[PDB]
Amino acid sequence: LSSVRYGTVEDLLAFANHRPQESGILLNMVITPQNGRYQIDSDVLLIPWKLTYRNIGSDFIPRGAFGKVYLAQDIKTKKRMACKLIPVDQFKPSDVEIQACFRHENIAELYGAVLWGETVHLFMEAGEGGSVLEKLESCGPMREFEIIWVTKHVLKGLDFLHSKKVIHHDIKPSNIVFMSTKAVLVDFGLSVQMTEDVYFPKDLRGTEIYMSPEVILCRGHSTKADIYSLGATLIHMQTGTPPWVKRYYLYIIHKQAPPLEDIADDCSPGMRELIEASLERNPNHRPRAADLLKHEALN
Ligand SMILES: Nc1ncc(-c2cnc3ccccc3c2)cc1-c1n[nH]c(=S)o1
Repeated sequence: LSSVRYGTVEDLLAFANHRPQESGILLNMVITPQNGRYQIDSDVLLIPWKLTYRNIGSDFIPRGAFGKVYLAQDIKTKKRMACKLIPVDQFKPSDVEIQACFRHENIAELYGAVLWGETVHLFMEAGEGGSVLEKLESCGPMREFEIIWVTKHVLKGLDFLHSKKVIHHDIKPSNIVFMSTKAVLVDFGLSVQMTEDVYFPKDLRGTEIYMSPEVILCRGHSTKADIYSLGATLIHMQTGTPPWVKRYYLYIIHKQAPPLEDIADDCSPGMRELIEASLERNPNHRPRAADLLKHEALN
């Protein structure tokens, strides 16, 4: 590939596994190339993100160390997309694989991938309302209704991913971004598709605070790992502060689990039953995303 052209998922995945010019594969017709190119200020305009609860704007949102998300607008279709910049050295096929193959209303759609210089630009669905972490940080504890609303979206994302035998591996407030009508799941960098009933990891993956005990133990886990992470995300959404942090992490988590003490006194018995169910230590006794959607607290 020497130019930016429209292609299939198979073309995108082949490019991902594979001189000042730009090359790449566009999956959605929303991204407009002109003469096998996609240049800034000529084809796409990089607009700032709106920090709703801060009355200011931001050119980009920092995502770890080897990631920054910009807000791009296709000058032709006027379509707003998020633009994630991942350097070639730190670029993994997992960053495109799940989003290219599996499309769902509650998974941020990958529109295209463009390599320019030493960085890979991933154009995808822009959560213009921001991340669940941004709301919590700028406002504090969320209201029970907003919690129920967001969770019903995430659970519909996870039920789909787990039906495809996929473990996200990083469900946290930071990876739940939202729009006016819905919330989408982001960051598939640590994602993995299960080949068997149990997944055996080679290294510890995820964010310590939201990690399940079975993940920290490294003996074996499944899609149930995401359910615990959602429970940990829920206690952060409910209290406004992440679990463990207030009381006190790998040693503390492997011994004490779940952090049921971190659940606020204000919490409703319905939501508390949902949070406690999702945080169940035994993965076998922990509910599926499909099961939790049927819970009284959500419906
Ligand atoms: N598609 C996206 N849409 C939105 C965001 C985002 C995150 N935080 C914000 C905070 C404050 C304001 C806006 C925000 C927007 C991140 C992405 C994204 N995709 N892949 C990864 S990793 O990040």
